[PDB]
Amino acid sequence: VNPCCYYPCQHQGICVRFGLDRYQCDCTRTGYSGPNCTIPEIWTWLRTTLRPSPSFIHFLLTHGRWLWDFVNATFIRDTLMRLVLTVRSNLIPSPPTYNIAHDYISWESFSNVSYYTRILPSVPRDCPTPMGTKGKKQLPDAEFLSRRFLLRRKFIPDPQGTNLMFAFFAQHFTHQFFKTSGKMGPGFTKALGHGVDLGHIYGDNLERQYQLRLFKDGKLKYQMLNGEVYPPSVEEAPVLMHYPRGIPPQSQMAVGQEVFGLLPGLMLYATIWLREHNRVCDLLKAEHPTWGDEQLFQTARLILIGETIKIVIEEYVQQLSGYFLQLKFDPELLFGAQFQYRNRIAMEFNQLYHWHPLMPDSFRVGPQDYSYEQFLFNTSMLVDYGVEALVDAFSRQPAGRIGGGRNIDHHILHVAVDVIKESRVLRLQPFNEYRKRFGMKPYTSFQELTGEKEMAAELEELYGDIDALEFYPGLLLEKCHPNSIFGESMIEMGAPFSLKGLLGNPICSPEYWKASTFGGEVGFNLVKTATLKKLVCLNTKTCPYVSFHVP
Amino acid sequence: VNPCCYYPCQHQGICVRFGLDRYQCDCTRTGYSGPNCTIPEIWTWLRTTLRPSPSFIHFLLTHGRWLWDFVNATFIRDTLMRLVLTVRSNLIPSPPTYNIAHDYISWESFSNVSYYTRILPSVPRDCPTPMGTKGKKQLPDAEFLSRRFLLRRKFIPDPQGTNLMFAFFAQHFTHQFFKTSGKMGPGFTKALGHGVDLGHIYGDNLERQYQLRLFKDGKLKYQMLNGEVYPPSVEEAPVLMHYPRGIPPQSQMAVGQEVFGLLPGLMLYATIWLREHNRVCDLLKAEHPTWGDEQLFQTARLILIGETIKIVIEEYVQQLSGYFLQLKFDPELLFGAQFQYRNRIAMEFNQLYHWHPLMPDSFRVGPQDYSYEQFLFNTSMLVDYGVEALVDAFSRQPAGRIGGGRNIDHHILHVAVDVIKESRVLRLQPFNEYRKRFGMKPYTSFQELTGEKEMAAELEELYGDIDALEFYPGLLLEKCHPNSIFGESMIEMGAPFSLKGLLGNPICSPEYWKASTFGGEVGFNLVKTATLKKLVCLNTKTCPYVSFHVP
Ligand code: HEM
Ligand code: HEM
Ligand SMILES: *[C@@H]1O[C@H](CO)[C@@H](O[C@@H]2O[C@H](CO)[C@@H](O)[C@H](O)[C@H]2NC(C)=O)[C@H](O)[C@H]1NC(C)=O
Ligand SMILES: *[C@@H]1O[C@H](CO)[C@@H](O[C@@H]2O[C@H](CO)[C@@H](O)[C@H](O)[C@H]2NC(C)=O)[C@H](O)[C@H]1NC(C)=O
Ligand SMILES: COc1ccc2c(c1)c(CC(=O)O)c(C)n2C(=O)c1ccc(I)cc1
Ligand SMILES: COc1ccc2c(c1)c(CC(=O)O)c(C)n2C(=O)c1ccc(I)cc1
Ligand SMILES: *[C@@H]1O[C@H](CO)[C@@H](O)[C@H](O)[C@H]1NC(C)=O
Ligand SMILES: *[C@@H]1O[C@H](CO)[C@@H](O)[C@H](O)[C@H]1NC(C)=O
Ligand SMILES: *[C@@H]1O[C@H](CO)[C@@H](O)[C@H](O)[C@H]1NC(C)=O
Ligand SMILES: *[C@@H]1O[C@H](CO)[C@@H](O)[C@H](O)[C@H]1NC(C)=O
Repeated sequence: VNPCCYYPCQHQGICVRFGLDRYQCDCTRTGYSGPNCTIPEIWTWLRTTLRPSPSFIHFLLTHGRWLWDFVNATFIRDTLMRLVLTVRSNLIPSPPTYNIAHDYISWESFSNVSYYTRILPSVPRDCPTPMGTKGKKQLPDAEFLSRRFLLRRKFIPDPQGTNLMFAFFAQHFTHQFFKTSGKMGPGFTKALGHGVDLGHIYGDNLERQYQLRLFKDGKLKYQMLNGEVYPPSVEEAPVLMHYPRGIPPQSQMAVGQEVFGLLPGLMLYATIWLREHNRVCDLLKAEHPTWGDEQLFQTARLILIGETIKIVIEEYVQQLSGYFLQLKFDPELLFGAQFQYRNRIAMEFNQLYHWHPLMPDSFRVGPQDYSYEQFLFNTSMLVDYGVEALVDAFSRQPAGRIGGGRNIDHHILHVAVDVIKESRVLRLQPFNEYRKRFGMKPYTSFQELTGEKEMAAELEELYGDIDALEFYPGLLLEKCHPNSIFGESMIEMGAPFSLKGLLGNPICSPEYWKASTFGGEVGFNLVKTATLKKLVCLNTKTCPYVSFHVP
Repeated sequence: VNPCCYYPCQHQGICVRFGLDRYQCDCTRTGYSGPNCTIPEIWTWLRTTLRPSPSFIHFLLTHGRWLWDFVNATFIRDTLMRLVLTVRSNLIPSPPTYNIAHDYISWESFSNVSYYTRILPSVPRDCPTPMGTKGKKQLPDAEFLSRRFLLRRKFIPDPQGTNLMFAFFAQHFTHQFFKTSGKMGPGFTKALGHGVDLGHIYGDNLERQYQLRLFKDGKLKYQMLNGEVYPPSVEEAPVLMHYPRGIPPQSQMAVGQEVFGLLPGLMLYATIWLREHNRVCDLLKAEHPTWGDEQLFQTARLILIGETIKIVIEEYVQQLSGYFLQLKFDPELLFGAQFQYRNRIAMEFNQLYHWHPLMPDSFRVGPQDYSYEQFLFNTSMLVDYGVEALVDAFSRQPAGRIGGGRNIDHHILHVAVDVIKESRVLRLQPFNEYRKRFGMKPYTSFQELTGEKEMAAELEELYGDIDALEFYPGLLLEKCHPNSIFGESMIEMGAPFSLKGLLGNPICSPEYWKASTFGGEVGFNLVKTATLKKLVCLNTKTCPYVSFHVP
């Protein structure tokens, strides 16, 4: 049997096969020696024997508001943050390593950008069981597993206060770097860019950007409806969109992310940003009468990438974590560090981010309470209500807890079924292995993963071994932190991929982080002071309650 | 007039335009302050007031063989080298900055890999003269300039001892990262990869690699002629090659770099590497009976990339420089440094590397002395003579000096004409500006550039200003160092682009520099001990005189 199915090599050592029955662990620079990379170095030993749990820490960061307030005002706000940045990032390899096709380093992996990368190689196709050595030869029926432990029975709202404004924000932002090529199969992405390139606004390819562009003042095309600015129609900007058969071009808004037409929340955010891009164009032209379309356009896009990275980090993250520590977005905290301004979307990351439980049972817009069947392909709700109305609405309605179990609405429960299935095609390693990869202790029993006995008992008879518990289910069934949106793993696997992905954008490099990159101090400050409220309000007649937190 | 035409901003500060008549220099992190980035910081001041000339240094490195021998044996061989690596590289920006289309940072520049990048933005299209502010409104006729100062009158052999083996090596290796898209125009490359990806062996695209591949044991296809291994025929591997009309497929060797069929030297090296790739496949399979085609193939290619980087660095560079200091290729000297494992071929670099003077007057193969007209599209010379014969020949025949003037053979003198012309389309800045970019003092007169009065006097009446002397001519007409192949600028602009380009390959990163990346200690050592002699000799029945130095 393939010795590597035993996952012999610890601490990131690489299991290389040799001969017909041998294997060797490459423990290069792992901090351990030995046949399985298990004997630590004196420093490695200390470093770990002194690492307080991710649990201990999540305690502190969510406690002592008073003590934090002070720290937040001291220089220490930078110091911590930096540490977080450096440390968190180390967990993610760069340049990237494996892909659906190669469980080894290779020029093709490194250069063929159509593949999502992956942190751990697949479960060798020649192992006894689907997960390697443990568990049953057959895995739990995805469908069943989904109805038993993920089907929302009673809506559990998120204790942190997260609202649909955040939910839709997350949905929008993620679909600019998560864009699986249905034509190529799982493992393949259409979002070459692998990051915050804002391609969900400008298009994932030149042709499409040129379609969406006004080619005047750096402006993005658009249309006026009710005296308000909205994305142009597919008639004006003949771009490919995914609207159900039967809807005319003149009723479809062209936007960049073909999929965005199937949900007002999505098309709401697409409108705020289009508005914002054209707004910045004006600020620029005023300053640089000499510039042309391209430069106004290119510089506009760099300012928005910056805005996005800031909001995404100081308001979007902040809310999620729940910490008292003022996460500061400052590309300079990294200038002294050894960091690689490069990123590549990992398949693990596309999964761990599939937070469908967030969606509510119905969508309340004032006295009006719309059903999924009334929300889903509603070409009229946005123009009808207008930005402000929806922004206030989503900002007020709570979104559901993400971790815990049985909280995904039946309407989209199929998506979770597909995710589990894809996981298997991708041949992802077991949850417990990823635990270790991200520096955590693997679970010893189902009752420790879930904080109880009922589900644990059944997961046990389904999986057989805790060491056979799959990635996604493991992520959504594990116990939440105190009054959290989710638990450990999400966070300990989530932030890494999720910070490296941001700080690793080229604009955060010393080479690009210059006022001139943004057209001068004005563009630069736009970036430096971006804010959710400013983003909405500087682009709306009135300024509604706008937050990632429910009032 | 465009204020930026005056190249106002010093020390890499960025000239941003404002209003109709203003401009601002972005001196961010330049080490200088002031409206033009001219007032240094106390440290910057010291650092430069104490920098011994590139001339002073090139003296030392080429002198004191005895003192060097010791240093070479001390730990200092690493220490220096490191310094060279770090320092040299800093001169080159990463992530990349401008391109033919954008004289500003931009997402498109950063992501559209079809463009060659450039270190200095173009000469604004709205400047008084072609070079900005100085010189004449009309530039010297390329053709004339070429016949007057570059046309080889009497063959000047290179004083360093360089032979055609080196010449062809340079030619081969460069055409894997220099591959201008004739269909797209100047500024565009077909070599996405921008570096040592060995695509001149495997193809610049998947389709073509699959054509060249045996799909057995990781082997590359091939054919036996005279009991010897040679690249397959276009009949066997239906791949696109550039052979003159009238030559049948059965007489064309398919190789990866379409252009390689027009010169035995080129097809000589293509044969040595194909041989080498298949040789390593065997070493691998033996070790890993369990592996398949892909993995043998992928791992083979990583070993060759490594071999190439080593030879290219310890034998190929060493020869050029002329230094006594043992350049050591060790990716680890950089593990402590802040380095970006990323590269992008600059247009300046495609020019500065256009060393056509190297080619001799005739090609001597034993008693036989072939003319260009007998060498150029000679489909039979390689199979006729075989690897060894040619390798001995080229290793024995000296190549001509590269710097100095009037040493390019008439047969290919057109190429220099085109280079000067392309330079102008690309709107490259003046030679003197690049001097400064790469930390050198700009020339004050033509007589200082050339080491004399005759050519200097005429270049002067042609250009008008030394500050209008173009890049390429400036590079090939400047005075050579003592008994050197070329001079300062070549070297002070050459090594940077040329080292960053190597150490910046992903395999040199801590992430990939592991024995497992190469299939174990065996592949790893193959890399670690690669050598020109081993490369040829382990792939030939007999081992001829093989060197980059003439006997
Ligand atoms: C109205 C509620 C929502 C609906 C209709 C929905 C539906 C879907 C569907 C159909 C898939 C594709 C997989 C498949 O079923 O074949 C998907 C993928 C995705 N969704 Fe949603 N989703 C919702 C909200 C969100 C939210 C709030 C997030 C959280 C950011 C999110 C994250 C994801 C991710 C990461 C993917 C993968 C993207 C890719 O594979 O390219 N979705 N969603
Ligand atoms: C038998 C002698 C040689 C011939 C026939 C030759 C010919 C050419 C020609 C035709 C061009 C293209 C530009 C044009 O004319 O439109 C070219 C480009 C090039 N050659 Fe050679 N060359 C020779 C040797 C070499 C050598 C020894 C080097 C040095 C490495 C070299 C370096 C270059 C470079 C850098 C380019 C640009 C590649 C690109 O634009 O893609 N060539 N050569
Ligand atoms: C990136 O990798 C994918 C997968 O190898 C390549 O796509 C396949 O390429 C081969 C040869 O062109 C085809 O036979 C397959 O049908 C292709 N598609 C799929 C979905 O496998 C793709 O060509 C590579 N892209 C680049 C730019 O190298
Ligand atoms: C990279 O940039 C080049 C130049 O912009 C793009 O090529 C041009 O693209 C437009 C739109 O497709 C065409 O009208 C031109 O004819 C294209 N060719 C040339 C030579 O200009 C190219 O499409 C870009 N590539 C990517 C992958 O973005
Ligand atoms: C201050 O830097 C950051 C930046 C982002 C961070 C965090 C810290 C933390 C916690 C921490 O690292 O402190 C989480 C929760 N983050 C996320 O945005 C996240 C990403 C993906 C997923 I799935 C879940 C969460
Ligand atoms: C030890 O690291 C290196 C590596 C490469 C080096 C050098 C040093 C030097 C000199 C130096 O930097 O010491 C030159 C001459 N190099 C070149 O290969 C070169 C590249 C392009 C061109 I055009 C001309 C020369
Ligand atoms: C290495 O791991 C394998 C598989 O778990 C195990 O059988 C072997 O005993 C281990 N060797 C050591 C020294 O831990
Ligand atoms: C779309 O939303 C509007 C509210 O703006 C509602 O009146 C309309 O009925 C919805 N359309 C569908 C098909 O549910
Ligand atoms: C800046 O450079 C411009 C153009 O060379 C020059 O006219 C001006 O005097 C300079 N200003 C200073 C303070 O050097
Ligand atoms: C090709 O080279 C051979 C020497 O191997 C020579 O005899 C032959 O004439 C050459 N062909 C041409 C067309 O010059």
